[PDB]
Amino acid sequence: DEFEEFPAEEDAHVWEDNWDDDNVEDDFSNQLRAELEKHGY
Amino acid sequence: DKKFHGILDQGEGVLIIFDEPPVDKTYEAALETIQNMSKVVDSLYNKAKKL
Amino acid sequence: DLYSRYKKLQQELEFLEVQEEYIKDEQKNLKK
Amino acid sequence: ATSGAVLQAATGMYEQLKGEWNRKSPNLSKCGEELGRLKLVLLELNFLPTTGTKLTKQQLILARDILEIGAQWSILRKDIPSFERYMAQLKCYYFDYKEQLPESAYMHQLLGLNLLFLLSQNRVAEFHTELERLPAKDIQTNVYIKHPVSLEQYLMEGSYNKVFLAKGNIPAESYTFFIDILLDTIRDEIAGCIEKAYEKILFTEATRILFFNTPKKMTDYAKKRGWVLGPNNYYSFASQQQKPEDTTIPSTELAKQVIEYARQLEMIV
Amino acid sequence: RQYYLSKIEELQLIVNDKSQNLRRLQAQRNELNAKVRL
Amino acid sequence: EQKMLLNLHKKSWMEGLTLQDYSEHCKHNESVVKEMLELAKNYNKAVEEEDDPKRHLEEHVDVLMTSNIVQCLAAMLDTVVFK
Amino acid sequence: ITSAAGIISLLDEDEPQLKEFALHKLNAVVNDFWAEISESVDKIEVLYEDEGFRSRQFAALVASKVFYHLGAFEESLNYALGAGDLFNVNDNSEYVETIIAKCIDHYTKQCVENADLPEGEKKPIDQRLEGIVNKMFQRCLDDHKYKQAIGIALETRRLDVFEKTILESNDVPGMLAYSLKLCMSLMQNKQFRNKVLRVLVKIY
Amino acid sequence: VRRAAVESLGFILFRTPEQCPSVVSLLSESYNPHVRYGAAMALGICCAGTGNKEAINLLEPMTNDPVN
Amino acid sequence: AAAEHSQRELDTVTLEDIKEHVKQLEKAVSGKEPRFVLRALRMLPSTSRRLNHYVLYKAVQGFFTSNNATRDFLLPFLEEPMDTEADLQFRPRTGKAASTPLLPEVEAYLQLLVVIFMMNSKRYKEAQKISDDLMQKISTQNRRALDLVAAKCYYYHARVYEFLDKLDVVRSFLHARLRTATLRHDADGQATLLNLLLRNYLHYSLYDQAEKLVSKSVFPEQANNNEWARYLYYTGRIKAIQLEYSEARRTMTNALRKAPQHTAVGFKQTVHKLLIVVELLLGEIPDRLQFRQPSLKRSLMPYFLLTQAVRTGNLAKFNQVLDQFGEKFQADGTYTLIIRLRHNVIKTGVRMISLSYSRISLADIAQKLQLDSPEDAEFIVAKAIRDGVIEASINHEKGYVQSKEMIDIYSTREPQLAFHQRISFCLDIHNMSVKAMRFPP
Amino acid sequence: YLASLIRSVVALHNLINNKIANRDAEKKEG
Repeated sequence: DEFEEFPAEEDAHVWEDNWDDDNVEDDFSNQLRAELEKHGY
Repeated sequence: DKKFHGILDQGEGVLIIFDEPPVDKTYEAALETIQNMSKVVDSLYNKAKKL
Repeated sequence: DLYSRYKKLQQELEFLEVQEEYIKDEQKNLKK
Repeated sequence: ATSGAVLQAATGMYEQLKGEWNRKSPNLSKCGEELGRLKLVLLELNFLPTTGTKLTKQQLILARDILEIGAQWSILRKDIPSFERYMAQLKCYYFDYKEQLPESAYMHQLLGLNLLFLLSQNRVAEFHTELERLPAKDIQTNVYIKHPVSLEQYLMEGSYNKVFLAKGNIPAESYTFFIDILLDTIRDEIAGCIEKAYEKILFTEATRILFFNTPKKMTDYAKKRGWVLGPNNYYSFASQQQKPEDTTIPSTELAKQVIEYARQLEMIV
Repeated sequence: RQYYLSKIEELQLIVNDKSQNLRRLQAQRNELNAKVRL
Repeated sequence: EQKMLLNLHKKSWMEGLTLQDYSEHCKHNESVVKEMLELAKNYNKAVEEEDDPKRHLEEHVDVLMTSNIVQCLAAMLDTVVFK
Repeated sequence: ITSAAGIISLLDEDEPQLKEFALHKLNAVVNDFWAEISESVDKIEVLYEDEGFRSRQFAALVASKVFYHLGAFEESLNYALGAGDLFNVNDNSEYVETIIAKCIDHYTKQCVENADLPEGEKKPIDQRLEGIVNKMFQRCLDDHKYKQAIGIALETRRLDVFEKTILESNDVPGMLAYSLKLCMSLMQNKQFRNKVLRVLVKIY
Repeated sequence: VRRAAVESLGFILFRTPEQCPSVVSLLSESYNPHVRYGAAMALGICCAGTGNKEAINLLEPMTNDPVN
Repeated sequence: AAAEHSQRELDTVTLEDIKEHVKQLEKAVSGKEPRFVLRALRMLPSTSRRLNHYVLYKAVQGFFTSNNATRDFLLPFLEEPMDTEADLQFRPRTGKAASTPLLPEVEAYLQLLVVIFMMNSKRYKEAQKISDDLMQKISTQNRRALDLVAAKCYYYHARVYEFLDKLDVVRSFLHARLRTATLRHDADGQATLLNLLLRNYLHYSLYDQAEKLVSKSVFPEQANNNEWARYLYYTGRIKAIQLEYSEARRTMTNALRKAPQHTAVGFKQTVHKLLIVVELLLGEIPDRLQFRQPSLKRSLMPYFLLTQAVRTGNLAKFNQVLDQFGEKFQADGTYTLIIRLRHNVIKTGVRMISLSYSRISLADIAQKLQLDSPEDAEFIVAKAIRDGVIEASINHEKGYVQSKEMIDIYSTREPQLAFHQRISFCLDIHNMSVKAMRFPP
Repeated sequence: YLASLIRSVVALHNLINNKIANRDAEKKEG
């Protein structure tokens, strides 16, 4: 019972990727270094 | 480490204590039965292929 | 003909309803 | 012959109505009477395809423009029913005969008014349906359609201030009337948000909230809506939300549900 | 004339479903009676 | 004499509105649900290996449903009646 | 295209000719746009409610068609019967067939009720209902074989049209015996049996 | 009284013998034998002498009933 | 050539298949059950392929053959094989079987084969005449089983007018046929006709008309899961356009759940697109897996970019994806909804703030949502609270937004209501399963 | 709810078995 009325119109990774993976940000080491030097002084 | 039951309230400074309600065995067995008839429904999906 | 068919159908429907009611009653009695 | 004579007579009454309307003071009563008689002669002429004969294109044009002038006349009397009936009547001429008749700017105006009409009546769903009706290009290209779209978009993100400041971006007074009605509607919407969201409201900051330049314009709502004033001039809405149904067990309804369970379990069927 | 056709049609469908239900009820009763007799 | 012999085993009116021990009802539910779990395991094994768990499961379901429904309805009647 | 139903607003006017034209157009276009006129409801009904309106019958017909499209035949029958002449006498459309079927069902139920209590207590029947019923009778009589009008009549008592059917051309009197068979096979009312038998013996 | 109530089926349905085996198709298999006897008598009464071969079919195994 | 011989072999196995289908139709006619008809039309799509000109020629020369006008109508519309050596006389009807007129089921099925084959040959005008003749023949027939078959051809009829790009010369006819089915109390025909009419309405953008009808008409529950899915998708589109976003999301989720597993790639893609758009309108980030499915990866990739842009809060990215792929949305019929989301993005941020924090002040909300002024933040949060997206209240006295404290739901009546719905569904399922039981005589 | 689900699944299994049985009988008749 196919629905032919509606026409049926690289990154080949197997693991499930969560939305946060797409979010861009600096490395955690950089963030930790920045926070450490901010709170150090 | 699942030692003496209680939660610390750092906001005011307290460690509450309670009696750790058991687990309600009925609900756990209900979940197990739900899984079991999920398996039974998959088995019936294996059947019913004979129209 | 057509009226005969209509009356046949009415009578058969009523008879089937009577049989179904009796079956429900007898199922209850059999359960008891 | 007779149909041609009726068409020529209709052209004459349209000419008289146009002479009355294009004047800076388009007298409401005479224009309305002429428009009604034009409605009659249009019923005589046609209002549906029906016959397969090629209807005169000029006849469709003059019918459309008569309906446009009637729609523009309706707002002068501030009569909503006349505006909506003219709108719905000329919708057929706009859509059915699009492939044959041109599109003067006027319709866009009326179209925008129609959309803004719904903003005046808080009929936002009808506004979005009608927006879907229009072609995608005219949504953002034409100003007459752009203004109601932008106003609704500002209303949809809580940008009531943006609406208030964009009030002055209207190209006609036919807009201005529905813009005023939209001001009342948006004030009512803000009042409803205040009811649902907060629990205590101060008059002084509500003055900036509701865009009222006079405290008596808020005494209007203080008697229309009848908001209860607190001990320290604090309107209280804690009587709106409340915490009911958490103290009394329905029991009876649950008893009926359990009865239905027993029935469905014990039916022979 | 369409009166009779429509009426006998609706009556035929309802009597058909009623006969099917009666057959299944007959079978259910037969199973119950077999259990009772056993 | 038929009715006044019936008066022998007839339950009193206070028995209809009485409630089974709640601490006992929970234990009964736990026990029967665990039996139903074992029965569901057996039923899955039997149905999968086909191409009497069913009757036992149906009996346990009848017991559970009648007990819980009766207790719930008695609770509602008692809550409405005595206030 | 006719993709809009703004003609309903013409009913909101006050002049009569506007309402007449709107009702005629709606009746012409009921079969397609019943979704919109389903919200008009009262605006049409008051047109029939007012006695002084010139074309209340057209409004009644339009409302009956709209209700039939909605499916609430219990009011479609009332609004169709309220309208006269052009309401159903055309006997051409499927809507007309449905309306005549339902109204004659109402008629036969009412006839059964009247036969139950014929001591003056019998409820009255609208003369329009009787008119459409016997118009259907005459149409199925002069149309084809008369073995259907006889059955409808004996369903709705109506011994007059029974006698008319048997006393008309009736092809051959053999169908009369067929009727006798019905009178002894597919009816359980002894009170009706007496009248049917008396009619039969008179015809004999 | 159950026997008489079932036997009344023949008196109620002799005019239409076709319907009689349909209802009594299963009255003939009750748990109590009195209802079975009533079913048999109703079957005998309703259809008078018709070679139905359906009432005969129903009575074929019943004549082997353990009850006398 | 042996290739033509193998083609003849598959052709005659298709002949056996259609013979089995017409046998099932006749068994349904003589068995007082319409389920055999449903099974025949279930096997119908499978045999809609594997056919050619000679298959249908041998079909129409095996059945019919009563010298009726049907032969004069369907034979000229298709080609004929030559004097083949394998002149195997395929005659399912022998003598009296061929003498009696064909049942409406079998003639309707074979005429349906003609119209679908003609469509597969992509000459729509030729199939138009055969469809019109088919539905002239079946219009007068009042057979209950035929309605099932009628239902199917109904759909096919609308289908062919999709390739004729008219969709309007038949709208009144579909309205009348739907009304006839409604007075016939039919289930399948009414449902499929409602679905086709809704599709026509949305193809011509008459959303108000569709909303009016779905408010008036009632979709039969006892219908095909496929027709149920189509109706749910159309209703979800209606509610999304009508701003009833939550109900639209629920309806489209149900439609996706009732999709034919993996059979309709295009329908699932469209449903996923619309569901993603409406869920974004609600302020909820959709499931990521939707974008990584093998069949829906490229189709939803522009929607992946849209979701990333709105979640990141970068309105510039939103405008950019509008510029490049937004035109595709117009082909997908979602542009207006995408503009609504462009102007409703901030709702997602407000929902995120409500989810994370519990007493966040207005100034902090404005800072975290890029809002210029705290008063604008107050307006936005109040509107979001009123519109059923947030569960907070703003203490305007000192300007903090306190969320409604979470109460133990298990101590409330909500679990009882959920269990009541579940129990009612389970009992209804048991009643339906036991109700038929299909014990044959 | 658990008992009702158990009963519904049992009824569905019984209906599947009955449909399989009647189809088996129908196909074995020929």
